[PDB]
Amino acid sequence: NRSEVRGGGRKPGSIRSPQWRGGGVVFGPTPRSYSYKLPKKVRRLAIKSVLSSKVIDNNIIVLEDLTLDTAKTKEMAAILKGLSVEKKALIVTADANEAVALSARNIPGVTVVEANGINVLDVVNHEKLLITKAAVEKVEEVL
Amino acid sequence: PRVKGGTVTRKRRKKVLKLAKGYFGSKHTLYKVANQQVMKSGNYAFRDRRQKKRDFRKLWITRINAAARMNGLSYSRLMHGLKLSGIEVNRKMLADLAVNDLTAFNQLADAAKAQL
Amino acid sequence: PFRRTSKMKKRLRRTHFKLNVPGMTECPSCGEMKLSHRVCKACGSYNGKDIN
Amino acid sequence: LHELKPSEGSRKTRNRVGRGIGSGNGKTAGKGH
Amino acid sequence: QAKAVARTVRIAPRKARLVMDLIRGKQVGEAVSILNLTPRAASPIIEKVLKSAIANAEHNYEMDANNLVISQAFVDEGPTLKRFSQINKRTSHITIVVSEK
Amino acid sequence: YAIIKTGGKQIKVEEGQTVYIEKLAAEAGETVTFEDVLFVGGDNVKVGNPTVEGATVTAKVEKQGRAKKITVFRYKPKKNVHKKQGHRQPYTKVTIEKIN
Amino acid sequence: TPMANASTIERKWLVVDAAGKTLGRLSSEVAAILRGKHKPTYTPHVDTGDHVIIINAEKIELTGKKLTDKIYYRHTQHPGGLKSRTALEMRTNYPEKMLELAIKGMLPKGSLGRQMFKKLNVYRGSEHPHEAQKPEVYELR
RNA sequence: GACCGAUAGUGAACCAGUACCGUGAGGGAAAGGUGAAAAGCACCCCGGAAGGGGAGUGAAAGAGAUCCUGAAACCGUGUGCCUACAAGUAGUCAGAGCCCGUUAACGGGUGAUGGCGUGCCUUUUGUAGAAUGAACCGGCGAGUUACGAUCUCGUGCAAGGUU
RNA sequence: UAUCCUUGGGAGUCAGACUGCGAGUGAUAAUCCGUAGUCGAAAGGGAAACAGCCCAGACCGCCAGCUAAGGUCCCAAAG
RNA sequence: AACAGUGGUAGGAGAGCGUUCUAAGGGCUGUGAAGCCAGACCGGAAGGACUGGUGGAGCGCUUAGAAGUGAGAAUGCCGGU
Repeated sequence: NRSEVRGGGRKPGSIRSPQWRGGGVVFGPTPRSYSYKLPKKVRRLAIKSVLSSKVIDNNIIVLEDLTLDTAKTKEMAAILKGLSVEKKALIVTADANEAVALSARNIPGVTVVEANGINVLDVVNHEKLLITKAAVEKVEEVL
Repeated sequence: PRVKGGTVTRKRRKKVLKLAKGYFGSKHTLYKVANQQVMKSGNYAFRDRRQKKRDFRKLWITRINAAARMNGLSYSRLMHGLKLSGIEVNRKMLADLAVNDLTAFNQLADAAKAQL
Repeated sequence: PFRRTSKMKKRLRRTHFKLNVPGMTECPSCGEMKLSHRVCKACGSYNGKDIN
Repeated sequence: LHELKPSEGSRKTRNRVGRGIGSGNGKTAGKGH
Repeated sequence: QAKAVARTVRIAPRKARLVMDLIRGKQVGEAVSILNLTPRAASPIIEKVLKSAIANAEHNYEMDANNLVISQAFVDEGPTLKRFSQINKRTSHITIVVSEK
Repeated sequence: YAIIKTGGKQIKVEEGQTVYIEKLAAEAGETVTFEDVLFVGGDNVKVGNPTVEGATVTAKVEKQGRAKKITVFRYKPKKNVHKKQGHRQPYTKVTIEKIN
Repeated sequence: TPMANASTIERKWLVVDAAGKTLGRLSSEVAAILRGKHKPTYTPHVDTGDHVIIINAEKIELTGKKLTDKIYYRHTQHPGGLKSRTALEMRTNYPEKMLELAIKGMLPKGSLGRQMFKKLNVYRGSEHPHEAQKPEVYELR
């Protein structure tokens, strides 16, 4: 600022002014934070809608139980080959399947999501969604 | 963020110091006095697209007035009879571009005294 | 002064500032160029007799 | 998400002062003389 | 063609342009003999440069040291040193380009 | 050689010479023929009674486009007045054959 | 697009006698010939005029009581030293000057205003030594 | 890190609270960049040396020690066109002559000569002013941040809305 | 002939200048009651030059056409 | 499609172009990128694009949210002349 600059008080008006090169900036951005909020009614009526874009273009793909045995990332590349999904994707599983979460984190395109932690963003970016059917019954209960 | 902006000032000051290309003295290098004689040289060039519309008139009249003194008529006497008898709406330019050809002018000059 | 001078009134004040070629002749001894009416620096002789 | 076009008449460019002579309010920034 | 730059020999580059006005169109032997006949303070500096300008050509291009003539003789301002009101000490680039006729 | 006054100031046109007429429609590539011949000349058929009867000039429409970009600047002596505008003026080139 | 001449101008040579005409009445018709107003081709920056020779300048006359009234002033660069003269002495001691002074006022001012004045030739008596150009007589229209 | 990138960010990216200034309390700077590598110029030539020209190194010496890129003011040297009878906010329309060939276009550069033409910004009832301000170039340099009021717009729900 | 009410948002100015017409006045001389116009915020033509006078209102081109005030020997367009 | 209209400071309203940045995509660059210098092109303005030289590591484009602002004037400040 002009005041928190290690500057002089005497006339050389002052050696650390707005026009002076040795001084700081007049205005300038200060320690602030912008955190607004929608209503609760407008926070659960959109997660359906981005889901609703996906039922249109068959971007939803539903699987049963997300069958895994270990943490082999070679299996998931065969699974992405099996479901023929190419770019970024989603995985939603209701019970935090640890073989799923420990796998696929290194595969660059994909991500796994515990079913309560869905949000309006990752449905838009990852643009297709491998869902276990066991998680589908949960998501109507919260919304 | 912070925006320095150095690549946007010189390209805004070349295009003024290019339109001054050919002035006297310092007025094609210093930006501070090349901006005045661009803002004035667009101002004369509007004011003097109206005089060359009106100072080619004093050319064509002065040549017609000399080409009419071959037949005794002045300019006012000639144009007065050029609208009475003849129904032509000939320009004072195109009744002057034919001054070179005496035969042509003469023919049109004969009708002036026909209704005078 | 009252107002600075341009590049035109500056370069016109330097026509009567340049210097001229001094008088150079051909020594009769064994020189190439030397100021007239004087003793050469390299032979060091005058008229027709070296006085050095 | 590629072309997230906002609703028409929902946003408006913030008014500036002293950033143009023809834009308006630049000399005295619309604060009088 | 022969080139001899004297880089940052200490002379003010307006007192050195007053000596390069008679050696830009003269014959090469007829200029070196006129440099020693001048009382100019900064005359010896140019003499050395010229003498080195010939000897660059007649050794490395071998071009008949009584046929040459002086094409370009410019003097450029060089980096200055400022002392203490402030006194500048100017410098000079002197170059001479000699070619055949 | 005819003086034609079609859509603007009358112009002197001899045989075999291109001119520049204002933007009539003219369907560039086709022909056109004016109808307002004044003073077809040579044998001196005067312009008695508003344009010689029966006299036409056939022309071939050749090229349409614009002129050199005249950029009009304008400003007052004070009160922060500034105005700036470019202006390409349209034009039509026609060659000339067979004065009737 | 109109014709504008370019240094291809055949000057004639015209004799004008000032036998009983007036100063400003005869100088008002001469300075249109000098400027080239009477030619059918005429361009205001090319000087398409033509030479005139004036014979018997001392025969001129000016009306009214002007032969005692009109006083010619020629104030030099010296402040407080402005000379003055009349018009009776001017048309008698050297009547050349009176015509070429009053012509000079009616001509324009500038470069062509002093270029055109070089075409004027005013001699005394009634004889011009310019017969190698064969001028003809032109009366005042 | 929707932070800065050497006039910024701390005063300080570098032998900085240093150098300097002051008796003293105290004040308080300036200054980054060869190259992938040091391969940093064996030798020859002029010169007292500096500095050059060759030769070598290297992808580059136009990279040679304040060394990447290197703008502008300022200073130059060549070269096409004008200029030694001419009174001009220097320009602008008309305009030969002369020299040129383009992002091909009613081309480009100079312009003898004619017409018109009281700089710029701020301020005042009002400017040409001697009313104020600028030597020039370059950089930096002045209206929006959560907290409260009020209205417009957009949106959700709506006699129920909201944490 | 197309303007003016309401309500609400947002302001600016608060020493204007000069030239005329209806009552005076002042020295029936240069304030002032009224009212108009222009400039302020308005270029172009005319009055030699001219912020307030005369005519007139600039979207931008064109080497198109007639007029306003004012003008017609020459400078400078036209008897 | 015919009319009507377009001087303008204070001031009010509306429509736009640019400058850095982090990501959803899409795509050039060592056969030469930014930056720099040229140019006789394009758009109603702010401003864009293409060839040519110089440079030796990066940039950019319709699409959305933010902008430590886009300078000719401070008897501005630092540097250079």
